[PDB]
Amino acid sequence: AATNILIVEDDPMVQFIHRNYLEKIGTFDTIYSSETIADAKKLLASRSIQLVLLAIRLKDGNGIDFLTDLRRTKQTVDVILITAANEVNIVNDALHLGVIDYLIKPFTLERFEKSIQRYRTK
Amino acid sequence: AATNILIVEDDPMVQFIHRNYLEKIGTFDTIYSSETIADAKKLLASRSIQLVLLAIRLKDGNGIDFLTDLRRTKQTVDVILITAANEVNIVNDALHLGVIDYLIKPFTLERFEKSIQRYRTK
Repeated sequence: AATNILIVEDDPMVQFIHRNYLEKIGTFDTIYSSETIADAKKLLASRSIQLVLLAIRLKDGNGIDFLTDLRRTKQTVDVILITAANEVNIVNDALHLGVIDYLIKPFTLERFEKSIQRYRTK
Repeated sequence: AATNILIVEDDPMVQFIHRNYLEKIGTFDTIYSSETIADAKKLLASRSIQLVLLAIRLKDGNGIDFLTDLRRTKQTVDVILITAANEVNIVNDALHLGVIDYLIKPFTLERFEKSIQRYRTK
């Protein structure tokens, strides 16, 4: 390969885990670390990077918003998300849309009324 | 007791299931049906609706896009997403963000390289 990878992740242990794993395949030369979006933006403008490993919860901002920006400016960067956030998190915490509950299909009857009683509590 | 619901789902079977399940609790007077965003919007301007059971893959557009407009217009409405779409679908199909992969934390030793292999083939 011989390609550049930027890791953007808040927790330094998981940063080390991506670092370790990428060298355990080890096709790639330079591996950059960043704990903030502000660092990541400046690193992209500094050294040319091929792929990016991005989280959603960073210290300074939201990962999904940064990716939105990254596509608007039409960056020569291939992004792959490594994140704890599920569907419910993307809608509420990342898109700020304010959904009561995210029902996954297929669903059981008990899960449906669980999602209905969540409305009543609001 | 006594509240309004609009179902917006493109397939009429799952529409009947939502209807059947809402009555199998039954806190509600009227339950409205819709197969498009267009039919839903017109109902929202028309009759009083408290909560909305919204899908993502609708006939005339994307449910997440309809939700975004619904909040930018600031509608007095309680969305509850009932959908088969995962995180990857919200990022790429619903937000068009051209992501290579989505690893849900925590990830396996091996699933990391599969996610990298999806970069190697692009």
